[PDB]
Amino acid sequence: NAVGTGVMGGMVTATVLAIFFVPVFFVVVR
Amino acid sequence: GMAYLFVRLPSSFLPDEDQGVFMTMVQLPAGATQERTQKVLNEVTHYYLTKEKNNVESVFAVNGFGFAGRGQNTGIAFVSLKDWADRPGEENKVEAITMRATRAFSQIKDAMVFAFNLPAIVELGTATGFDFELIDQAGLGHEKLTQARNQLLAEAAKHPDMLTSVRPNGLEDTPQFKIDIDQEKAQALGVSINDINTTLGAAWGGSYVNDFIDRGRVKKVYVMSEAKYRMLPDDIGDWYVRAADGQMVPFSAFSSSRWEYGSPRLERYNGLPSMEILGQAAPGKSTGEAMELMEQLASKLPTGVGYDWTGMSYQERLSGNQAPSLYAISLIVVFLCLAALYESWSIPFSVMLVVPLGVIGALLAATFRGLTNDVYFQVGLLTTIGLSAKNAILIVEFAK
Amino acid sequence: GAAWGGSYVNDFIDRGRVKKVYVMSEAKYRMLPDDIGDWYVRAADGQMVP
Amino acid sequence: AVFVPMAFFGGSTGAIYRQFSITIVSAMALSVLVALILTPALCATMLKP
Amino acid sequence: GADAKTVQDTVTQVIEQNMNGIDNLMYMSSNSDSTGTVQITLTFESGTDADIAQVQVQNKLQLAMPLLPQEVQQQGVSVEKSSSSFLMVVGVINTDGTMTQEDISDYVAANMKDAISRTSGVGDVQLFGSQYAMRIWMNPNELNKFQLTP
Amino acid sequence: DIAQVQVQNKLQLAMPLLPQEVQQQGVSVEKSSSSFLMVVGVINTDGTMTQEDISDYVAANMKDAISRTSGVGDVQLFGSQYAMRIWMNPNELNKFQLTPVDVITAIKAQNAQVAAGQLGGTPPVKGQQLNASIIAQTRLTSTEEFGKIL
Amino acid sequence: LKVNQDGSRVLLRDVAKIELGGENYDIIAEFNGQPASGLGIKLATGANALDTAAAIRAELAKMEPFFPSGLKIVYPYDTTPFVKISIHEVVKTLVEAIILVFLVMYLFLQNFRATLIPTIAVPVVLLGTFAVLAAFGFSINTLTMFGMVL
Amino acid sequence: DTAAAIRAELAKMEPFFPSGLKIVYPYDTTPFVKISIHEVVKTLVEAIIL
Repeated sequence: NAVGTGVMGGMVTATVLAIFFVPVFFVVVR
Repeated sequence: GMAYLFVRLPSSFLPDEDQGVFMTMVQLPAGATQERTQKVLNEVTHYYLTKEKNNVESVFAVNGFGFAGRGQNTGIAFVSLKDWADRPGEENKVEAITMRATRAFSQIKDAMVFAFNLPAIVELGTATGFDFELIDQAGLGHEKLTQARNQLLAEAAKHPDMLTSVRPNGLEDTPQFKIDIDQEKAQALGVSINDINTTLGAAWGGSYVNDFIDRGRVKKVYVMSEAKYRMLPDDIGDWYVRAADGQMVPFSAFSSSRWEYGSPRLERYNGLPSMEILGQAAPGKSTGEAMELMEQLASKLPTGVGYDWTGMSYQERLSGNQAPSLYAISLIVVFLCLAALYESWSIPFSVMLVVPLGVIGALLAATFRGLTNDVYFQVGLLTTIGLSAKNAILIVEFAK
Repeated sequence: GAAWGGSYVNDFIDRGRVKKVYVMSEAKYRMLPDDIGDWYVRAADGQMVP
Repeated sequence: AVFVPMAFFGGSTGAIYRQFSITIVSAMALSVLVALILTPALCATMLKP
Repeated sequence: GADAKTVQDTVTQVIEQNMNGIDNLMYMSSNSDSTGTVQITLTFESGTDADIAQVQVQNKLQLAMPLLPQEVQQQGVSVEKSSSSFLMVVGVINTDGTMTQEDISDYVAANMKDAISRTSGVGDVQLFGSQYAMRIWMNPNELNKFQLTP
Repeated sequence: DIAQVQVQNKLQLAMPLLPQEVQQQGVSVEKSSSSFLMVVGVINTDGTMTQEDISDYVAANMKDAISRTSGVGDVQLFGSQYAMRIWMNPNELNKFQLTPVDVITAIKAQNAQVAAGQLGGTPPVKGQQLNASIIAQTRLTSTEEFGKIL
Repeated sequence: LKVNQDGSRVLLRDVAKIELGGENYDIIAEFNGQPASGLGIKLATGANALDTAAAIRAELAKMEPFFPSGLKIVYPYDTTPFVKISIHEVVKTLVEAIILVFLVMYLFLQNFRATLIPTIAVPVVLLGTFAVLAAFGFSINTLTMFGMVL
Repeated sequence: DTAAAIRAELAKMEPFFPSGLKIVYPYDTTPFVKISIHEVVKTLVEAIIL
């Protein structure tokens, strides 16, 4: 549980977020 | 909020995962008898067999064998729970069962009220608070050694703000029957100081004499005298020892008695006599916080009295000393490799910025469920950092 | 031997520390040859003998 | 760089981070190499457009 | 049959004072039960040669062994690579009353343990009970009548 | 290390051959170097100490520790831990008609820990309630107790 | 023990009850109230795999045949089923995580022929992982298996 | 490290010493190593500015 949980939790908010911010804190980091 | 949720989320080592096995320890007072203790071990086996027969498969009880103490006074009880399957709801799991029992044996004449689980990983359960050792660095003794231990256990018991559950380790201090031979009054009586001792010892302590073969196996021959003639003080007299002249002489003729005090478990730490003090951190405080205090409280103690830390407080630990240094590197070398295939100094920033996004989910999920910040969460965190950078990288990459 | 060389007998606790007990005879009685005689040893019969 | 740099068995816990930090980097490099040959090889020699 | 003090002064100490020049060593935690037993424990830095250590100590002890009373030696000292935390526990019971705590143990001690304690059963084997032994239970009265001491 | 041990064991095939006086002293085997690595000295800032004293304060409180630390090999103690010295007077001895043999024999039996058992132990008469250890002679501790020997 | 004046004799039997008893009657145990004995095994520092227990049930293996009527081995306390059930319930986790991936794989690129590639790539790597592993000593552990899936 | 850890044991021994006991340090291989280094790292630095 320990393993997986943090793994999943983090993975969701890492996919539905990094998919919007990455395109940003990249453009910006110019 | 990530840092917040992160400082909020508490930490540990590894989860006490129910191992369909566990054990309860029994401990009677001073001078308690094998019979008395056994009454206790019995009250204990009854529970698991009656009020918990549903979860308990078998009990293995041992009277006269603790994790210390040893001898008629301590007991152990290896329990073997039923198959994992036949034990559904958390209700029938180890933590629950041990809990119910702890509260159960609570109502008994002797502090044994325990049972617990197998510290996550055998021998490696060195994360349950602290270990304190009091040393007798001067010519002092058991007198002053312990006499400064009650005095320390006070100062810490008084303020349960930064210290909880501070006690010693089965030192007790039960009475002792002190026999004193009146040498001359005996040397004069025609009796060797030797025949006297071997007689007092052979009779009440036992004497390993010779060996003998019992069914093609060597075994020992012991001399000790029946039980009935060594259960009570007065009995000391019943024993007669030969004299040079030729006639027996009772013990009472050449020796006096008197109850004194001693310790059934004198101990030492690195040559010097010592006394071990255990205890818990404190509700919401780490070992360190709880310790700095323990070092201070000692200072008050008489002169000669000193200290040291043993196993379960000889080191400083992870989150709070380790990870905050290595974690540096992990994302310190990240800004490297992220240049070895980018070359911008600024562009590897993008990928880096992701990291927090995943850490927020991991912390979120972590807090919602009971879960704590431990090795596995940690483990998970890194991999989470990886996957993040993964996605980021490609996006950034293809972009470039 | 006990007199001129010393003899490690028993042990004893001196301030919660085990240490040794030695038997050797004062210095003055073992600095010179002639001194060898000063020493008497018990006899079966009961009387000392130089 | 995030995995390996933990393999520093620092302390009674490195007893596990070790047991950890590697199992992955290995599994990874494997996967990286694997994903370098065979995979491209397969996905290139394998099935319809 | 020796008290914690006689067995701390007489044994524990003659064995602690003789633990010197030992490669790696974080500390030694001695005990001394009224039971007449002592049990010094030595701990070594992680990764320290389990085996070479397990031996160094079993020899620096000799520079002391001839100092322990004849009763402790005649018993025998035991040095080893502990772990302090069982790895399994087979129990032996009486399917018929023909056996007993006194018996069952001994059937074990003399036929099961010797074997299991020199196998993969590394470290040590605690035998719950005791191998038989010829016990001679003296009667002081009788002894005194016939004019004899133990 | 393995060498430092091989020799400390092939010695045993001989140890029981050395006189009882050498064994009772104790043999010492080790990984020498023959050439000090540092030398702390301890002095008397006040005359309250002396060569005889200072050493002993060390021997019994500083060396034991320093010789099982990183202080690998061995530690030479410049002086000697105290010991109870009994300086015999032949004249006196001869007067009272005694040899050093009686003096030793005396000590050996008046200064020594003797193991006596306990009250209600191991196999007890069912129904016993008390269980205490027995204490008998216990090693002397003061120059004074030794002076009273008979 | 002595030949008496009146021609008679006093035998040990006359001054002491003589029977085979334990060497010590301190420890006594029961397995569900039924008298019993047992083996309290341990480990040797940095000991081996279950191999120890693997080879504990090795010695006992052949001991069972010559046991008298009434002796039945019983197994309270045992770290084994864990390892057995700790694995199982991981290898399953690994298998499932595969069928799971094969699906997500499909649901995106309808093609039992493509979806088959990543299906051939994952196992391969895992295999190769126990390899690089052993190469560094690490063993298949109830702790190494996680990082496998993770 | 040996001497490093010799002044480790003595470290805590000093506090319970009676009046008159003062550790003193005749003979010591340490300052060498300390001054042997120093006077090399300097040599290395200088060879750089040079």
